[PDB]
Amino acid sequence: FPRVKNWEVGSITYDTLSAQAQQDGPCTPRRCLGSLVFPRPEQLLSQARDFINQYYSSIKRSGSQAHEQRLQEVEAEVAATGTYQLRESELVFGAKQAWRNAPRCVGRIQWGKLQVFDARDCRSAQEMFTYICNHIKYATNRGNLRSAITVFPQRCPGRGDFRIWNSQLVRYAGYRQQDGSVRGDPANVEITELCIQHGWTPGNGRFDVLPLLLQAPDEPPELFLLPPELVLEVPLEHPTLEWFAALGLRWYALPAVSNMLLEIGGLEFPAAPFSGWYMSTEIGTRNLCDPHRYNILEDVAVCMDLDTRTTSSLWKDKAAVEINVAVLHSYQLAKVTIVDHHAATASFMKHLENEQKARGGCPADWAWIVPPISGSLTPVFHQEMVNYFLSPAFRYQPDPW
Amino acid sequence: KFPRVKNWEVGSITYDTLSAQAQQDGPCTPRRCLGSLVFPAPEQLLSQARDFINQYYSSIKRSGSQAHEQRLQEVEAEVAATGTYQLRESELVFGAKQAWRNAPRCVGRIQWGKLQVFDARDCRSAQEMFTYICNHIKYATNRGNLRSAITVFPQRCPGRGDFRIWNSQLVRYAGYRQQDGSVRGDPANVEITELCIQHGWTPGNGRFDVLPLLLQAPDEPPELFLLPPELVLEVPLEHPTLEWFAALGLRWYALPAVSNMLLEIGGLEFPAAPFSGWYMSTEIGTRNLCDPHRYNILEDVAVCMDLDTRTTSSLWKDKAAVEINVAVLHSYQLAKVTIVDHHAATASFMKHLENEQKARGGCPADWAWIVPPISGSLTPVFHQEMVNYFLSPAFRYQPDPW
Ligand code: HEM
Ligand code: HEM
Ligand SMILES: Cc1cc(N)nc(CCc2cc(CCCN(C)C)c(F)c(F)c2F)c1
Ligand SMILES: Cc1cc(N)nc(CCc2cc(CCCN(C)C)c(F)c(F)c2F)c1
Ligand SMILES: C[C@H](O)[C@H](O)[C@H]1CNc2nc(N)[nH]c(=O)c2N1
Ligand SMILES: C[C@H](O)[C@H](O)[C@H]1CNc2nc(N)[nH]c(=O)c2N1
Ligand SMILES: [Cl-]
Ligand SMILES: [Cl-]
Ligand SMILES: [Gd]
Ligand SMILES: [Gd]
Ligand SMILES: [Zn+2]
Repeated sequence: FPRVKNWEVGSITYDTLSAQAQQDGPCTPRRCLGSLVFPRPEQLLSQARDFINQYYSSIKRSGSQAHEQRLQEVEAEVAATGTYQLRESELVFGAKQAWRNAPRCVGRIQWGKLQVFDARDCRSAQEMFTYICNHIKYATNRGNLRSAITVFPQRCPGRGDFRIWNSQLVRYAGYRQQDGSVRGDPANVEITELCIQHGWTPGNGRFDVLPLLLQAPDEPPELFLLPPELVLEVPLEHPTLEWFAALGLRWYALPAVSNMLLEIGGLEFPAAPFSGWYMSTEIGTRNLCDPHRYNILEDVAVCMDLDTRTTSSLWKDKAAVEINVAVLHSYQLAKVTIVDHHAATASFMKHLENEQKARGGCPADWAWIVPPISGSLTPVFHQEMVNYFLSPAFRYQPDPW
Repeated sequence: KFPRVKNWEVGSITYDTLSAQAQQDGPCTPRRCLGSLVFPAPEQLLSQARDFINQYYSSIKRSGSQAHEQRLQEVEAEVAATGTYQLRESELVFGAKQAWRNAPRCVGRIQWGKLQVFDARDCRSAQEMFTYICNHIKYATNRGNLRSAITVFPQRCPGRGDFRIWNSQLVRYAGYRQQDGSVRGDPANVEITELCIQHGWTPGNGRFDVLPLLLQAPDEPPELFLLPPELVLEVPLEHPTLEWFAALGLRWYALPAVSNMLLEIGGLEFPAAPFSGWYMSTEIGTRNLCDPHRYNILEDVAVCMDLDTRTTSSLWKDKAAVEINVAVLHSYQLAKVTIVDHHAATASFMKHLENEQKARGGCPADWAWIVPPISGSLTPVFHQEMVNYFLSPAFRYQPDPW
């Protein structure tokens, strides 16, 4: 049982929940690989059994009546069919657990408040689009964002999978050049040239919302144009830097991850988009200032008349703070839900305290919980953390092409 | 099967083959990663010794030579006759540099080859220890043009207690427990402050009172030594445009000299071997001054800046911290005392990683310690996957001698 210390307060806890760690991680006694982004059949019944036990534990209902009853049914279902179906309440329970188990998510204080749309009877990419359109409408909610997941049919042998080829439901185009440089978002150059390959008339803008490439089983993807009124965006302005608006920056309201695989009780859902609301550093620090993303830092510094000729002026740090200010200001003025990294980390510390008493610990990935600016100014920096894998879970998966 | 490592800013991919040589074991398992935790027999002495001797003879292009096997035999024979062995002077220099080179938590390692090694393994007493330490401070400080150095005191050996420096650094500010339970001065130094008083030091009552040294010779109580004031170079903190900042009365010292770590070379242990370089500005401006459990000045500065401190979304904390770090950089430059900002230091560390990939096939690095505590993703090391592991020679933590 690893001892874990908080260095701001001096308090000590023990992560006994780590003792239940499932699939192995990438680290060994000889070397730590914790900073890497991607870590390098009656088994279905062992995973389903454990998940069923998880479910009845939470509702205080282990070891009586409906517990064993549900245990025999999954056995019989897998015996007769090779797989099984989750009850709607279990699907709801599994989706919230997978979020609760996500070591890289700093917003898990919200994990109990999640709206689950059950799309396991979807039949075509046409239907997907209507589902995705329903999700976006619900989650966006005129700017009062609501956490939501839409769960499409599970993987089954013999047939292809449902897949959303985009990494997010809302992404901006990345247009290559005669000279290699990119207009738009460099992170989406690949899917941009895919969408263009499947017939999408490209734009000429820095912030063109890409179409969706949606894949029903055993069929090639189909392009769908997202209804422009369904995509809520926020023009970025600064509260006092009048010229900031003239930079023409914008970002969208809804962060909806559409390329991760949801795994519950041994079942796999390769199409299960989930959405919450943004922490402001995600937009203002990573999306806008990463060198391989929009890389706007020096343009803002020039406008601020900062001395970009010496690193020790801290011009980078100054421009970054004002970009993050512009993001928070713009989203608040638009009445679109957003949370700053100070508020989010303080709530995560509360979440850790809750999870200590509820489960004996919390899987947390320090490198991803600590925000990309002002790290040691937040309480999570001074909190030791233990990282490990539990099921239900959101897993990474290969791109479908 | 060597770890593949990606840089996400550029797209580069390398393989850390050096990691396959990790001489000891860390805290992680395939079950769980503990990377974020702060604190993670003749035959076995011989095999450590043999490995270090192999390293040294490789470095001087004498691998497998007459002199190489001769040294191996000399060490085998001394361990059999005495239980231990003595390093040659050139082996100690090589081993101290390698220990720095191998330190996973040091972002300053582009400098590792430029290290001045003072051999004090002949030191006899705590009074001689104090004289060696004073000369280290004088050489390293160099009137503000700082020079990296280490002074190596006698090794742990059978029959005798250890040399120990009780202070965690050679220069440290007292922390006076008080009665709100509050601390005046540096809260990190409350324990050592109380030990100094208990050992005859007449305390002060300021926030920046330089501590005396508590020096321990083999099998003796520690002995208290005051640092000659003209050896301790300090920098008053001012801000280039916020003129009220000087009235805070803040100061920091020029020389970061870690004095409580253990230096291990070929199985030999040097419990006393203080080493010093020069500061990265975030160490002072962000950690020492802004940590809630250190001087904790952030809110006071933000109030003086007229920032709105009743809402987090004003980013008042971020804005005050940036100006504190500016103050440190400006003040050390004004004083002509070496200091490196977090952008230049992380840029130089990336070149070190590239140098090391060609030289050794990798580089042990602790991502959480390498990425600066402010502006993390604005520096190139944020975007660089790293592999953490333990090579020897090495600097190691050791328990406090009390
Ligand atoms: C509601 C407010 C939420 C906030 C403030 C939030 C915040 C964050 C942040 C900042 C990250 C870091 C990822 C990055 O840097 O790109 C993250 C990761 C993650 N979040 Fe959340 N999130 C929220 C909702 C959700 C929901 C509703 C789910 C799932 C049901 C979820 C699942 C995840 C997962 C799986 C990751 C890991 C991403 C990856 O490894 O690629 N989050 N979250
Ligand atoms: C010359 C310029 C140097 C710079 C800019 C530098 C920078 C740093 C920084 C920023 C840290 C993080 C520690 C903290 O946050 O408190 C560190 C750690 C460390 N440095 Fe360096 N350093 C330098 C010289 C040296 C030298 C000369 C040595 C040894 C000969 C050394 C060995 C170490 C070790 C062992 C650690 C780990 C300390 C610990 O974990 O307690 N450094 N360094
Ligand atoms: C629901 C949600 C709310 C929120 N507030 N934030 C996120 C963040 C997810 C995310 C994860 C990653 C990691 C890799 C991505 N996949 C394609 C490999 C990103 F890079 C990224 F930009 C990104 F937004 C999700
Ligand atoms: C030569 C050198 C140059 C430089 N630029 N920086 C350092 C910083 C070392 C350091 C390490 C730690 C880790 C904890 C171990 N200690 C408690 C025994 C500190 F806490 C600390 F304050 C501290 F300065 C050293
Ligand atoms: C190389 C490094 O692991 C990589 O840049 C990680 C670091 N921490 C992160 N943390 C978050 N939240 N998101 C990220 O994309 C990353 N990237
Ligand atoms: C708990 C956490 O590991 C701790 O605060 C670490 C994180 N990274 C650090 N990095 C550096 N350079 N110095 C530190 O003291 C720490 N502290
Ligand atoms: Cl994003
Ligand atoms: Cl320090
Ligand atoms: Gd102007
Ligand atoms: Gd002024
Ligand atoms: Zn690890």
